[PDB]
Amino acid sequence: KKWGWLAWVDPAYEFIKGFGKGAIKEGNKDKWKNI
Repeated sequence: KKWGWLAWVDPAYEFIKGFGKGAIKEGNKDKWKNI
C-alpha cells in the first residue's frame, strides 16, 4: 500500500481540485458573512 508512488501518479490533478472552484472560495468567503 505504498502511497508515495500514488502521489507521483497525478499530484497536479488533485491539487487543482483541492481549491480554486468552490472549496477555498466557499471557505474564505464563509467568513465574510460571519453567519
